[PDB]
Amino acid sequence: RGSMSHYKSNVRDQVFNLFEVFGVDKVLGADKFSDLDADTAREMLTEIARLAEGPIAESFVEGDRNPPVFDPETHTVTLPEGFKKSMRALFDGGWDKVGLAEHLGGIPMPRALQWALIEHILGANPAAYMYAMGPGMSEIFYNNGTDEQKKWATIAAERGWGATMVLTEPDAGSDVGAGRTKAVQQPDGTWHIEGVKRFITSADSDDLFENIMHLVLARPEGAGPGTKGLSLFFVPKFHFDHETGEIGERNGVFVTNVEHKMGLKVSATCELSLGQHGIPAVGWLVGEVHNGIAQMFDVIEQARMMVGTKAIATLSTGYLNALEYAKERVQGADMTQMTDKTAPRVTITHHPDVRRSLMTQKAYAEGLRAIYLYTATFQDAEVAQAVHGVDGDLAARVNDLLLPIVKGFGSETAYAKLTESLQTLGGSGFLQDYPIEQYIRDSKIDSLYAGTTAIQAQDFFFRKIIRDKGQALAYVAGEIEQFIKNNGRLKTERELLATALADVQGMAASLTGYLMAAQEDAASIYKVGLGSVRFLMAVGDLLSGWLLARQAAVAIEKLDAGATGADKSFYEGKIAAASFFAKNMLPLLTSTRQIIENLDNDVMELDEAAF
Amino acid sequence: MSHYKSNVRDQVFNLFEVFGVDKVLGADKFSDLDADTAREMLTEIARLAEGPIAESFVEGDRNPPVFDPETHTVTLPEGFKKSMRALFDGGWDKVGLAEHLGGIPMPRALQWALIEHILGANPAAYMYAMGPGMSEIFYNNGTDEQKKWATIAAERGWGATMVLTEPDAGSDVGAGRTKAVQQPDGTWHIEGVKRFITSADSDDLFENIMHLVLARPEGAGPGTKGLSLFFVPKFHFDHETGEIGERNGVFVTNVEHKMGLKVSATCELSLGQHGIPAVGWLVGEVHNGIAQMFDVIEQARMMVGTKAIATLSTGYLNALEYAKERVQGADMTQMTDKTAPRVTITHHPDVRRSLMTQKAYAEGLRAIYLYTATFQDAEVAQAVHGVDGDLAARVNDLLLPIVKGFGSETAYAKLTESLQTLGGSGFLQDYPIEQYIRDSKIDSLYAGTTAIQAQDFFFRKIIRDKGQALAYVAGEIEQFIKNGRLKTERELLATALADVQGMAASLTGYLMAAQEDAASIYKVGLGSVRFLMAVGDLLSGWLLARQAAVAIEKLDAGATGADKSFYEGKIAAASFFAKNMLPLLTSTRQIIENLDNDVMELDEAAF
Ligand SMILES: CCCCCCCCCCCCCCCCCC(=O)SCCNC(=O)CCNC(=O)[C@H](O)C(C)(C)COP(=O)(O)OP(=O)(O)OC[C@H]1O[C@@H](n2cnc3c(N)ncnc32)[C@H](O)[C@@H]1OP(=O)(O)O
Ligand SMILES: CCCCCCCCCCCCCCCCCC(=O)SCCNC(=O)CCNC(=O)[C@H](O)C(C)(C)COP(=O)(O)OP(=O)(O)OC[C@H]1O[C@@H](n2cnc3c(N)ncnc32)[C@H](O)[C@@H]1OP(=O)(O)O
Ligand SMILES: Cc1cc2nc3c(=O)[nH]c(=O)nc-3n(C[C@H](O)[C@H](O)[C@H](O)COP(=O)(O)OP(=O)(O)OC[C@H]3O[C@@H](n4cnc5c(N)ncnc54)[C@H](O)[C@@H]3O)c2cc1C
Ligand SMILES: Cc1cc2nc3c(=O)[nH]c(=O)nc-3n(C[C@H](O)[C@H](O)[C@H](O)COP(=O)(O)OP(=O)(O)OC[C@H]3O[C@@H](n4cnc5c(N)ncnc54)[C@H](O)[C@@H]3O)c2cc1C
Ligand SMILES: [Mg+2]
Ligand SMILES: [Mg+2]
Repeated sequence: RGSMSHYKSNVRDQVFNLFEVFGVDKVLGADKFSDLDADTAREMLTEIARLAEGPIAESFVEGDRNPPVFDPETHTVTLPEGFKKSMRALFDGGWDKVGLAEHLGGIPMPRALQWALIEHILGANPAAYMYAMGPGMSEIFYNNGTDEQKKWATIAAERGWGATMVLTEPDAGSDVGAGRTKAVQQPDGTWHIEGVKRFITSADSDDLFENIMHLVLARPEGAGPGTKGLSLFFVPKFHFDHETGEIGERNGVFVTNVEHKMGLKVSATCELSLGQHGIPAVGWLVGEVHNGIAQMFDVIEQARMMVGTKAIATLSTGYLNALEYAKERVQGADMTQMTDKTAPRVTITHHPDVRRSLMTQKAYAEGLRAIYLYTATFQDAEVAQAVHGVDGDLAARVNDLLLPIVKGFGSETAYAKLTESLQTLGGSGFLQDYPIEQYIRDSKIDSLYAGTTAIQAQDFFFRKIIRDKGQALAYVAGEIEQFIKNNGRLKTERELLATALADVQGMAASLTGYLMAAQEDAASIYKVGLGSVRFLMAVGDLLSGWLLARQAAVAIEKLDAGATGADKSFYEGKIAAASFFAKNMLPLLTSTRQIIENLDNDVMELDEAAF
Repeated sequence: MSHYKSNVRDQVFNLFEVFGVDKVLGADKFSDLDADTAREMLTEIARLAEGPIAESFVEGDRNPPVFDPETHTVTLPEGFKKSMRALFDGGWDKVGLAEHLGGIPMPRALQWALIEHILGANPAAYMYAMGPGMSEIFYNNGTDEQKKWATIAAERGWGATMVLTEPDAGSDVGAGRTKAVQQPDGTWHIEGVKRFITSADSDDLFENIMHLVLARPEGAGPGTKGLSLFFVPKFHFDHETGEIGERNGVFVTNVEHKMGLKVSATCELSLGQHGIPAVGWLVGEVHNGIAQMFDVIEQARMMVGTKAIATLSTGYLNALEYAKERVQGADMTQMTDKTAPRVTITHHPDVRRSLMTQKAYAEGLRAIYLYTATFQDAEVAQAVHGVDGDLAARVNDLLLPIVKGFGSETAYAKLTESLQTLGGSGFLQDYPIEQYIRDSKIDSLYAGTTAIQAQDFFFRKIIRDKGQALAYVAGEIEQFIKNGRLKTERELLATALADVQGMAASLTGYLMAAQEDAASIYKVGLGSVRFLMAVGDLLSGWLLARQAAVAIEKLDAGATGADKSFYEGKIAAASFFAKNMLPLLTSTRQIIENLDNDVMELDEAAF
């Protein structure tokens, strides 16, 4: 049982952010984007949203109810037929090449538009996008490769090969540097990779593709320890003719298990055995240099952006499903007539707690969309210059700062607020007939893969703030302050934002203080760890509230100018969301600041036996 | 062993060292049950739960029940039926049952502690085993003749259902349209379709099922006050001997496909739609259906909250066991050194934060449902609290929506932390936490949604009650606060009590102001759930602080070994909860004080 047409898209909100808030249309028709105009970008969003609501979403239930089957003798996976049909619709429209470099066959576009297009695939059937990331990986291989490797990357992108990122081992998940997979140099300059990797997404994909590029982290014999000792290797499923791309003999890299998961069931998550079956796993050193963790983080950065966007896309369709249900479900009387047991029955959108729930879902779904689109505006130097006036170096540091927010805050928030979406359906929300319970199961992984929330929060504080000397964080804070410092119709929202900004500044000062104290009392560093996730989530709430308030300011201007009809309703909802978020979400940061200011190490000193 | 990890030590700590329930064991109703026998019963059912009950937890979810339209029956997986037989063969479906129906008299606090284990190990197993408890409720509401039937049903172990919901009547029970038509012989013919009925068929577990059905007699008035309650058995039977006779006209017509709790068959139930009457008997031969059914709803709400709490507890203990053995990363004090020794993940601050959050909420929630249960027996409430029967009943009624609403919501939320502790392995069906999450999502929905719990709590259990039960509990918190080692915790509790008092006053003002400005009432609705949750957090903090005060006493008296570790953990949990959970209530109070109707005035099309 399940909903075929489950996916409800929101192109209108995407276009509002892209063009009316962030002004991405400034760069369309100019420089890198000379051949792409605003009308064409809008048509592309409508087209992929239609394909996503149709053929891609059509197999969302099927992939979960009839999941992939592993044959351990052939080391291959069979995917359900309807899901492969969805994949073919993706390929036939070129949607595995969104934002691929022109020289690899893509259409040049700003990253903000690229991720808005991808949002639709991730909301309709996110595993379909994951299987379709091969050309994107080919582009990363190209950028990191030798001249000869760039030839192979060009073939792979043209032919649409699939791809995997192969880091994790049973003893090396968060601690990538603990990996033991080894690389043995051959006299001809190739390497033989030996080891067993775990949890590898898409490591086999039935007959979707002619080949799969495994990008594998391994430790050359005699290399040093930790991440710094790791190198990155191109390990193709099949050998091939490096001149023509013609597929050759099977390379020694074999799936040996497929996990049984809570959700994302149609994404084959695989134990991957390299050189264990009497056939060498030949690998080629990427770029013919030993620089593996740096190279692989080109991939990780994109995966983390995808995972946060996936969480956000899923909350959005969860909200729209809940809203559509609530508009039609009649239950109970209006609260003003509660005592009159003869009173007319009302649709549940008339109930305060349902409106509370729906506005909570709305404000977070729309605030998160704003966050990932804002982040993407720093991923092209030309867009960052045109829309923000920031140079390429600062833009890169701002993007790096925001990625743990997209991934960590996005994943955690989306899963939490889908609870409200399900609750809106009542008992029916617990049924597989409706898609919210699968959204919940499919999104639980988003706080775990591509680096757990705790790893995101440690990255955010230690690398993206401390190692950055606070430059990116100071830039964003300065933009929030400028908004606050400027019609008095958003006065209370600006005051609530000023309090939230000062709360987050207070948190940052407190955690920085603990870090400095650790120069003298090493254990003081634990308090940074204790507060790190709460700090990451606070910055996300602050950014959400600020971006919603910017959206409200645009909406006020459009209403003042004379918006009517569905436009008017849209703008009215932005004002209501920004106000609701400021009044109901932001004040909690004040208590969180005080909690962070009072952290102590009692919980660290407690005997493990006492838990 | 199995997936289910029990915590009899914490139950006994609460029952005996905190609340003093052993004070009533050996006296009056409980003349024949002593403290040692109570502890042995808890250990024994915990072992049953960890063993044969938990054994089919996975099987029930992976090989769920099948509806057969050829016979209008449901088939259950064989391994789950084996677990059910283990429950029946030890008499555990008679826990809390009246002595005249074959039970062992015991405090409700002990009853729910026993039930917690079955709810942790395989909650649908307890649901199918609720028949005797329902027979006792029928007994209590029945005529003298119906008491005879209820006695038979209890003795023979028949199953039971509570049959309220319809497609257009879930939260709004009073909108139900199922009809009851009186026959010349005084029976009734029940006609209608009910939805989402738990255990409406149960394969060959039982020889009969008692359906307790709400229906509206021809000519009755509208709403819940027009409803009556009917005894509608799956099979007719001899009212004297119990011998099973002809099939009655009450048939399951579908089984829902659910996120979790899959082995609980959740059925569309058709009454008098298959060409044979669904014969019902009016309960008590009086028309008083919603009041009668609330005897059942109260028990169901207590069960659902205890279920959620039981599940968080085994989630936590599974996560803890995993974390103690998982090696990953270096100690944070050696971050810079990429050669540092690897540590188990309990050494990482975020994992300790997560584990203490799970622990504090799991143990606070346990305290809350056991505290609640100490007001469910007049004799216990008198002995341990010094409160009379009338106030005990009102305090129990005040706390039930906390157990249900705050328990269900908190448990599901904090299981997120349990699963996170496992890392990527938590997303695997190899470990039980993802099933705990799926199975516990329903707890915020059936037996009344959280919103309905919060509206019950405020409108009925506070306003209609004139605040008497709420003032009693607040007075006990105040006394604890006013009473050295717990001075910081008492100060934080004082802030939280004042915060909850302010929320209650704001919401009351919004309600009373509705006399002159009708829309004012919407602000009560907007704040109701946050208020319910805030009270739950306050009660958690207070009860944890009371546990910490006992632990300090026991440590000063010379506790050693595993006792000492246990008491140290209680001190740590109370302190952590006071410092990291209670302060948020200050911001929630300010938010509630600032509620406005903008979100109610917004056009629906703007969402
Ligand atoms: C749009 C198209 C895109 C297409 C992409 C292609 C897709 C291919 C197919 C895959 C698609 C399927 C989707 C799968 C999604 C799930 C993916 C996974 O889980 S996969 C598994 C996911 N697994 C994880 O995500 C691992 C989670 N664990 C961590 O992230 C750890 O913190 C750790 C491993 C970094 C610690 O190791 P430790 O040694 O203490 O680390 P240190 O702090 O000392 O840094 C050392 C060096 O690392 C560097 N570098 C470090 N940080 C960053 C950064 N933020 N940022 C950048 N670079 C960073 C840096 O070089 C640094 O050197 P330096 O510049 O300082 O000199
Ligand atoms: C341990 C042994 C246990 C054995 C148990 C055996 C169980 C056998 C079956 C086993 C399977 C069942 C387990 C499965 C768990 C899920 C079961 C369900 O969902 S089932 C479906 C669960 N469905 C639900 O839970 C329905 C959710 N909906 C509600 O609760 C609504 O608020 C409503 C229907 C009450 C509103 O109707 P509205 O007419 O506006 O209400 P008003 O405010 O105007 O009150 C009218 C009358 O109702 C009365 N009464 C009311 N409240 C209480 C109370 N707290 N308290 C007491 N009584 C209460 C009261 O008589 C009052 O009259 P008065 O005293 O004032 O004169
Ligand atoms: C569905 C799925 C798909 C995946 N896809 C891929 C893939 O395609 N390629 C790939 O290489 N990997 C992939 N992974 C692996 C995934 O990235 C890891 O599961 C993740 O990094 C966590 O590692 P772990 O499971 O070993 O958990 P652990 O690292 O053992 O973490 C367990 C717990 O300890 C905490 N913890 C660990 N270290 C620290 C620390 N230093 N400080 C604080 N807390 C800490 C974690 O936050 C977590 O709560 C996938 C995993 C899943 C579940
Ligand atoms: C697994 C399962 C088993 C069940 N078992 C049984 C059983 O054995 N017997 C039985 O009789 N029923 C049973 N139920 C029915 C269950 O109690 C109802 O689903 C529940 O009461 C909610 O009703 P509903 O599904 O019609 O949701 P709705 O009442 O339609 O609620 C939808 C949404 O509106 C909100 N809402 C509704 N009215 C109000 C209001 N006045 N004010 C504010 N918000 C409001 C709800 O909170 C929810 O968010 C079961 C349900 C499930 C899911
Ligand atoms: Mg700027
Ligand atoms: Mg007392």
